[PDB]
Amino acid sequence: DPMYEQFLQRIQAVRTATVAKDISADILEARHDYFGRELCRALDIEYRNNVLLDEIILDVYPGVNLMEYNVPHVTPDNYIWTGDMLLILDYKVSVGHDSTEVTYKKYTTLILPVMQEIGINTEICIIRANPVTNQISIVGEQFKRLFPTIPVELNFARFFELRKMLLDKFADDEEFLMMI
Ligand SMILES: COC(=O)/C(O)=C/C(=O)C1(Cc2ccc(Cl)cc2)CCN(Cc2ccccc2)CC1
Ligand SMILES: [Mn+2]
Ligand SMILES: [Mn+2]
Repeated sequence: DPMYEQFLQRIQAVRTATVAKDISADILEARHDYFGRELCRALDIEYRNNVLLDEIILDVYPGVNLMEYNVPHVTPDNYIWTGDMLLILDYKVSVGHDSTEVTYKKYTTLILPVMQEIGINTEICIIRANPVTNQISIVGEQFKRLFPTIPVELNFARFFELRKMLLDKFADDEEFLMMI
């Protein structure tokens, strides 16, 4: 596994709490990106990670004139354009709901106004995987209608092993326990 080994190499050679912080972060993001690929694979939809809203608009409505609109330059993880509806997908990997609400509020408030003016029928989807129990939670009714079952085989254990090593290595470093 080239990704585990590169994290491992970094956890082995890290000496300072600020570079440790970055490794923690990098882990949680690769754990997010891992779920995105597995999710998109199981549904057989295009995999993307951070698409600029302006780019999403132009794929779905080529004739648009961006300048005539105030488009917030958000980058949702992904989207599905069915031809009559746009599903804005963001991935999450969390035991709690707090990251989902924060993102749901952010995309509902910033993306939906401009999509209504442009006239594109849009829904905000947030798909979360609990990394401990592998259970998925979906916010988005049209998404649940298109994907009633999600047949993923998720295994987050290697990410947890790597971060636990990092947390143990810095268990007596007050500077790091604050940063996390
Ligand atoms: C899970 O959903 C998110 O939280 C998310 O997908 C965020 C991202 O894409 C960024 C990378 C990332 C970080 C941590 C984790 Cl664990 C997973 C992915 C990259 C884009 N970046 C937009 C941004 C940047 C600065 C301030 C405000 C927004 C956010 C982090
Ligand atoms: Mn993202
Ligand atoms: Mn995401």
